Amino acid sequence: GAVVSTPHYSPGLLIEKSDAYTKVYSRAGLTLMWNREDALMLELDTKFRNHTCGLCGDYNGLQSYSEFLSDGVLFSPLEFGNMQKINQPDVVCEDPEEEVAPASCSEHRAECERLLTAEAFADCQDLVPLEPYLRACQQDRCRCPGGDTCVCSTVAEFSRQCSHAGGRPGNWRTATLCPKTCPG
Amino acid sequence: CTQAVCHGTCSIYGSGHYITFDGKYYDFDGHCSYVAVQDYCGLGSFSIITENVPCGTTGVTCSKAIKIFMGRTELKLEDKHRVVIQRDEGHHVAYTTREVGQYLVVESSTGIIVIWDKRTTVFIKLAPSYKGTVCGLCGNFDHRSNNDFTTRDHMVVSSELDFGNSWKEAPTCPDVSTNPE
Ligand SMILES: *[C@@H]1O[C@H](CO)[C@@H](O[C@@H]2O[C@H](CO)[C@@H](O)[C@H](O)[C@H]2NC(C)=O)[C@H](O)[C@H]1NC(C)=O
Ligand SMILES: *[C@@H]1O[C@H](CO)[C@@H](O)[C@H](O)[C@H]1NC(C)=O
Ligand SMILES: [Ca+2]
Ligand SMILES: [Ca+2]
Repeated sequence: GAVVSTPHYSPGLLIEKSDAYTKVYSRAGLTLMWNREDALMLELDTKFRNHTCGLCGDYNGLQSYSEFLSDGVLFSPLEFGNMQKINQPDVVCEDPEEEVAPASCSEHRAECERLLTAEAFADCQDLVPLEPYLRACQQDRCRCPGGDTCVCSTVAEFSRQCSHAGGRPGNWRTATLCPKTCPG
Repeated sequence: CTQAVCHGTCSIYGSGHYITFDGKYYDFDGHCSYVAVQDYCGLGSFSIITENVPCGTTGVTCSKAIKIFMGRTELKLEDKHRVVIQRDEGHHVAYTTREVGQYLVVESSTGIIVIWDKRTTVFIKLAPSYKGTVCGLCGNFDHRSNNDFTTRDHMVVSSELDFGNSWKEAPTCPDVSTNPE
């Protein structure tokens, strides 16, 4: 209930604010990091295995086992997300309905593969995979026409998963490929 | 009397009370991380940091955590226990942690001794090889106490609040503009 001046150093909880991210470091084995628009990532230690229950799945280590196939029925990602909702006791908020199944956007696989496997991402091809983050690049090209503001939040996420396992990416942002400005 | 040179002691105790290595008592109620002792003074081998948080509602602060940096080893005294953070690969400056009465006592082979009552009181002791080679909120240990208020930019001021506000660790921490009563 009180506004904190950052950094905040209480002996179980560190809350600090850069120009880019807001970090929260807890002794319970939790680390949150959020640029203040859209990207949110969480890190838990190996103590919480078989206990987590959020929209991030459980933390058993098994690929798609108990998140989507609970009792033999395969849950779609739209009905997996509506199960994770929180009821607020004043506001009624409508769940998003099933859109009609679009075409699998395979006419832009050449552009996502050329862009994301550039020379700047050399020492992370063995750390993080290619197939999930290129699949997510498929919808960002055909659901976001015109300006390129959806394709450079996925390769910006590829260069954050690169630099979290331990690797070091290079500079890919040119003057025509999603530039960023800072004063001085 | 015989003329040998003894160890020197800095104190941090209660709601923001200090005694420097040369014996100067002052009060500073800051809310940030502060340099207590270091020898990175204008290259260096240790650093001891104190983490002062508000304890009460009146605006006074007390010390609740100690971070000890020795080379590349980082200890941390927090929640009535010592925690080892980042033990280096093959250097490992020889330290020792044991419990003597109600206090926890860290000692180092290089001459650095930290004594902690597990709440708010800290005693730092340095071997007499560190004469005139340290700085921070504990002074500079040269047996002359009218220069213990040297700031981070090597300026002797007369204020308790211009000296103590210059040893904060983060630039976005606020300045203490008065001492509470
Ligand atoms: C008490 O001080 C002596 C003097 O420095 C320490 O002896 C040093 O120990 C380290 C390794 O433990 C050696 O590398 C140094 O060469 C020693 N110094 C001398 C002059 O020989 C001793 O370790 C300290 N006591 C404790 C318990 O740490
Ligand atoms: C549950 O047990 C451990 C952690 O408690 C975990 O490594 C393991 O994979 C889990 N097994 C199953 C069947 O969920
Ligand atoms: Ca699973
Ligand atoms: Ca002095």
